[PDB]
Parts: sequence; structure tokens; C-alpha cells
Amino acid sequence: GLMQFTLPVRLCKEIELFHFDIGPFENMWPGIFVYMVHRSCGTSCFELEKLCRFIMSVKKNYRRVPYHNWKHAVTVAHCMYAILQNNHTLFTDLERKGLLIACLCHDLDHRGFSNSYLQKFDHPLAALYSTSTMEQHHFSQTVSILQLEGHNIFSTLSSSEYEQVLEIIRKAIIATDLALYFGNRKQLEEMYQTGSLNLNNQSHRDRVIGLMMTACDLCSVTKLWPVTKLTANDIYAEFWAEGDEMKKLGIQPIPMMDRDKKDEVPQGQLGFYNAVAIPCYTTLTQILPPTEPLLKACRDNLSQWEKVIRGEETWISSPSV
Ligand SMILES: Cn1cc(CNc2cc(OC[C@H]3C[C@@H]3c3ccccn3)nc3ccnn23)cn1
Ligand SMILES: [Mg+2]
Ligand SMILES: [Zn+2]
Repeated sequence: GLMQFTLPVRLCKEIELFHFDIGPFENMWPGIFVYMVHRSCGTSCFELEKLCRFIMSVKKNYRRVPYHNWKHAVTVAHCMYAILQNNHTLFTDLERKGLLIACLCHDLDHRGFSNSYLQKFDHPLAALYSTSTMEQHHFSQTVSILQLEGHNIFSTLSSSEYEQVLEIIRKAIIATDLALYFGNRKQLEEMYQTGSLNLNNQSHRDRVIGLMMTACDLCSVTKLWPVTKLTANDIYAEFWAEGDEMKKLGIQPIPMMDRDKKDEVPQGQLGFYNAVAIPCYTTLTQILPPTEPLLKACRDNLSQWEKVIRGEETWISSPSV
């Protein structure tokens, strides 16, 4: 069915924008990924049959959790697409191929639990992966799908190329562990301000790709306010379900995972934008100046959350609950 799809003409110009919301086009999501791949590395970068099998099996391996689901994978892949389009010659053909695939696969088989939850409650995944637990699992799941019959989209590559893509993918998925972001951004800020940042330097390149992954992972803060607000509802529905699990086990969750502490969400979002999102997009803009619309949109949403705290603004936009 995916092989048969044709993209509506109105979306041609829309899909190119950073603030584009995929939300209203659920039936078109696999096709939108195909179109993005074709615009990023050409119609003859992957065999259509293999790509469509890959996409559909990835979709199947995303659980029906409130936030880390199929919609999130495609949202993240679209932000990466827009980043790559606006800085096309900075990245190699191999990087473009790997990063779009890494974004689509970055939360594969997510169970709706944080790494701290899995580590604290001795889940088998935490026994197997000591650090970046879920992220190591997401990469493993990606490899398994590639290893399926008719799914190896990277078969036509040389081994120095295949091992190279699988490493670009591995590093990119691990980088989505938010615990790793803080040190990565601090490092890049230092390299930029001292003028030592060199994109020809592989260590430096891996760090920039890392920041790109964080920037894509949190891109809901870069959408129009009604979209940002609606995604925040999904993010907290997932945090609150994990908090509910801790409460059944007699443990008090931190306020961000406590549904009885909803009033702390606007202050919680202000803190997150100030300590996480704003520095992320600020650093990204400095390194890749065409990414400035993400920083601009993030600042607008920071102002909206400031208005919510001040009582100047109010979930879902509906006359009835
Ligand atoms: C579900 N999930 C999402 C992610 C990462 N992405 C993410 C997390 C996040 O955490 C906000 C809570 C820390 C704030 C808080 C502190 C105290 C009280 C209330 N809130 N906010 C946002 C906005 C856009 N993306 N995003 C990781 N698992
Ligand atoms: Mg993740
Ligand atoms: Zn994610």
C-alpha cells in the first residue's frame, strides 16, 4: 500500500518547514517518510520494496503508549529531514541515510518507562543494559528489523560503508538519552566559543549529530502553541502512567510523574525550556545557522508558558470535556 502512495501537492511546500505538524495526516505517515527519504538522498538511494517493508515493520514494533509511539518516530524523523534539507552539503550521503533511519527507529519498542524506573525496579532490560538502558534496546531492535528477510535497505553498501552506517545509527540513538545531552551541549558550547569546533574532526562531528538528535527528539517545543500544548498532554499522560505504577508499589513518584501535581506542569515546562530546550536550540543555531527557526519557535512557546504561569493564558481546545 505504501509503494502505491502519492503525496498531496499542498504538502510539497509545507513539509519543508520546521514548524510542520504531521498530526493531521496519520494515514499518510509511512508515505511522508518515503517522500522525505527521496528528497534527502534521491529516488535511487534505497530499493522501494525493501524500504516499504522496513517502514511497515518499524511501525509495528512501536507500542500503543501515550507518547513514545509511531507518531513520535515520524515527528522526530520529519524534524531531522528539515535539518538535513537546510544543511544538505554539510552531511555525507551515508549520514543522511543513517540519520533519517535512526530517527524513525530511535524509540523502537518503548514500554513507556524511564531508564531510572527500569534500573530501580530491576527490569530484565536494566540487567542487560547498565547505562542508556532503553536507547541500547532501541538500537538492538533496529538491527533485528534490518536482519529480517527483505528488510536490509543497506545491502547494496560496501562493508566499510555498512559498518559505518550502523555506527552512525548506534551513536545517534544512544545520543537520544537525555542524561547524555547536558555534557554534550556543554562540550559543543566550549568548542564553539573558543573557535576550536571543526566539522572535519570525527569526534566533533559525532557531538553535532548528537545535538541534532536531541533537537529532533524535543521538537514538539518548536511547533505552533496549540500543537505544542497537545503534545505536552501526551508527554505527561506517559509520565503520569509511570508515576501510577510507582504508587501501586508504595513508592511516591517525583512531581513530574504525579498526576495529583498537575498545577506544577507550567512551572515544570518553564524549567525544562530554560534548562534544556532553549540551550539545545541556541547551541544548534550557533553551529548550524539555518536551524534558527527552531530556536525562534522554542522562544515563542517559552513566552506562552510564561503567560500560563502569569494567568494570561490557560489542555485541549474544545467547548466540551
Ligand atoms: C515522556 N517523555 C518525554 C521525554 C522527553 N521530552 C520531554 C520531557 C519533558 O519533561 C518535562 C518535565 C520536566 C518537567 C516537569 C518538572 C516538574 C513538574 C512537571 N514537569 N517536557 C517536554 C516538552 C517537550 N518534550 N519534553 C522523556 N520521556
Ligand atoms: Mg528515547
Ligand atoms: Zn524520542
